[PDB]
Amino acid sequence: SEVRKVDAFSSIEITSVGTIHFTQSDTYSFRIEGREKYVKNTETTVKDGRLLIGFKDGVTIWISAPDLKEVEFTGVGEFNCEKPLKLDEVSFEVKGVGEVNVADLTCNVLKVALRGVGSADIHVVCDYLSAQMGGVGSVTLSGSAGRADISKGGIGGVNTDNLKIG
Repeated sequence: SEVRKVDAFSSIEITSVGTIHFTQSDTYSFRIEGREKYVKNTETTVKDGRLLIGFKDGVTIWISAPDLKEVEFTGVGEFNCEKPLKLDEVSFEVKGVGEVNVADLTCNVLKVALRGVGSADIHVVCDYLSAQMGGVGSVTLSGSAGRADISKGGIGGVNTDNLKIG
């Protein structure tokens, strides 16, 4: 289990392979675990408040930050947040092969785009919710949304059976 010093970030982009566990906290923190050859080949950089996780040339990553605006899952793996999350506007994009699991989100605006292969399973209380599943997989939404704009152009399904409108 390696700890890395990282600059303040409010967005996360992962282009390599790995499981991310996110915790909302006033303290920024980055911890990585796995085989030494994969941990040493995992590059982390913060540019203009965006945390970039990629290859230098499967790890488990624990991240904490007070705010989260964008999650761009360009690579392969999972993005998990099981603890309560209170945000303003947050967007989740699965372009690669990914899985987004958010157990307890409160926000103004939620944006979800499953462009690649995978799934998004989110429990949310929000004012506006936007979801699109153009790829191959499924989006499962539960909780409540004041307004919801949902489309499913791809292969799979969008499940909103337990999502309250209003």
